[PDB]
Amino acid sequence: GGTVHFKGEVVNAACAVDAGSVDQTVQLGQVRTASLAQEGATSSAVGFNIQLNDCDTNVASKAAVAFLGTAIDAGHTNVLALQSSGSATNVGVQILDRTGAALTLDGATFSSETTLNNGTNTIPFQARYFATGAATPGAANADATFKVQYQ
Repeated sequence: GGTVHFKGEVVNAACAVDAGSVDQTVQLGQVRTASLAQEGATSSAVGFNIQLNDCDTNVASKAAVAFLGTAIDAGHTNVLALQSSGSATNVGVQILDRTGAALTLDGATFSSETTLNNGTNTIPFQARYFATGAATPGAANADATFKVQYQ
């Protein structure tokens, strides 16, 4: 059972990041080697949310999220590498925003801007496997951190 673990920062800003959202794990399901048999193959995406509380739209009207993690290789900068352990090979984890596109993982590429209401707001995401070749079985755990940008 593969996972991706997210950790954010608790910081004073226009909103307060929810204490559940700031440290969470997403379950990606078993790695099906046959359905990830060639570069570009993807698994079925799994949803997760980053919830923001007590937002004040006089301070910021929009929010976006940037993720940081090890890119699986230079040719796939929007695919997270897996933790070492034997771990699965030729497969990593992607993070998608509401546009459906996978995000670059360098801490400076922000997701689709989301217009805030006062109070609580949810920014929805998805995670999935992305094959860089013929995947091989093994543990599939990834990690990323995130930061919220307000405008």
